Amino acid sequence: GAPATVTEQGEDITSKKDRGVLKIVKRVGNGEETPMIGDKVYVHYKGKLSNGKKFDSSHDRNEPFVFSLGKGQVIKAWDIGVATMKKGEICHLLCKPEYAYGSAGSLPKIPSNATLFFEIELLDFKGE
Ligand SMILES: C=CC[C@H](C(=O)N1CCCC[C@H]1C(=O)O[C@H](CCc1ccc(OC)c(OC)c1)c1cccc(OCC(=O)O)c1)c1cc(OC)c(OC)c(OC)c1
Ligand code: NA
Repeated sequence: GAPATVTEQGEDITSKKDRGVLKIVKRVGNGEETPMIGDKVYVHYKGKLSNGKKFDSSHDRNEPFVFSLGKGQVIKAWDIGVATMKKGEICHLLCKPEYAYGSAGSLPKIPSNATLFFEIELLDFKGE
């Protein structure tokens, strides 16, 4: 399925090249610009534990998910991965625990050492 495809074909967008954040573009966006640290980003997404459990549809097409990029308002994998997106782009993002909740997890929802998968659509972004 989609997580396996990102394992096999995904691009490693980590600084360390440790495969901790793997990406596939599923729909190409518009233009060339991608958001800078401090930009406000507006997203629709859905995600899960990579093994299918704990599905999150809270922002799948209803109210946008909003945060300021590169400020640690989200897990590291998102500050890294949403930064690479164009407006209108949809990507698949596979996130190892060191870029997500680590060995701590976020119990009971996220277990210790969990890999996460997201389908993310960047709707817009704007300067601070
Ligand atoms: C299948 C994945 C679960 C998903 C998740 O991991 N997400 C949500 C979508 C963005 C990526 C990731 C996330 O970053 O979630 C945070 C959790 C809180 C948080 C933020 C920063 C952290 O480190 C810098 C961190 O370490 C523990 C914990 C999140 C959830 C909801 C919103 C949010 O930001 C936008 C906002 O506050 O509106 C951010 C999620 C979704 C949640 O609510 C929809 C969560 O709150 C109950 C949640 O808590 C752990 C986790
Ligand atoms: Na806002």
